[PDB]
Amino acid sequence: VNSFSGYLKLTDNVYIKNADIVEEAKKVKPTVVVNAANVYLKHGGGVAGALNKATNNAMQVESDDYIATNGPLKVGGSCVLSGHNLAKHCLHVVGPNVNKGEDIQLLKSAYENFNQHEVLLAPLLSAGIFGADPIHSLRVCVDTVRTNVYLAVFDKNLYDKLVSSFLE
Ligand SMILES: CC(C)[C@H](Nc1ncnc2[nH]c(-c3ccc4cncn4c3)cc12)c1ccc2c(c1)S(=O)(=O)CCC2
Repeated sequence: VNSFSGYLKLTDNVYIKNADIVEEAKKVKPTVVVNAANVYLKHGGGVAGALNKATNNAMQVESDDYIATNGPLKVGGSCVLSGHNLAKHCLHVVGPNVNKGEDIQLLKSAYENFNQHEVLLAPLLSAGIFGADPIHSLRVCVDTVRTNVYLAVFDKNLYDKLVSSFLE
């Protein structure tokens, strides 16, 4: 029902909250939840692991069937699959993993996938163990996405740093 609450409004279409994306998906039941995926859709850890565990592995089984028939995605690409019990759809988006030497310029392409959906619940792409500068990821989101994006960032110090940096 896209009933988001407790978000700071950064711009006319970008919102942010200190929260676990899985708990937000359970509360809101959004039309679209974004997964911070990798090209073979192996949802073992981080955000992807948390979303998969909350579907009791249904997301991993569906992703394996997709990969068997279609092969891996490309960095900057995306795939709409079922949202299972968390949302109507899950938009699996592959941002660059700069810790594994992938090109940071593809982060704009990764965020461009969001523009196909009027409203989305999403994590901060390529942050955490993917190694992108999270302040830069927030700026790319703000400059690229025109649809309504509700960012859930599950770390108080990072959330505070992002808000302070944006408001400078
Ligand atoms: C910067 C981080 C604070 C942020 N983390 C998160 N942001 C939003 N919701 C989250 N839930 C959990 C979580 C993790 C275990 C777990 C176990 N039971 C419940 N859980 C929930 C983590 C998480 C973040 C954002 C983007 C990326 C990553 C991490 S990554 O390291 O997975 C690589 C892909 C890109």
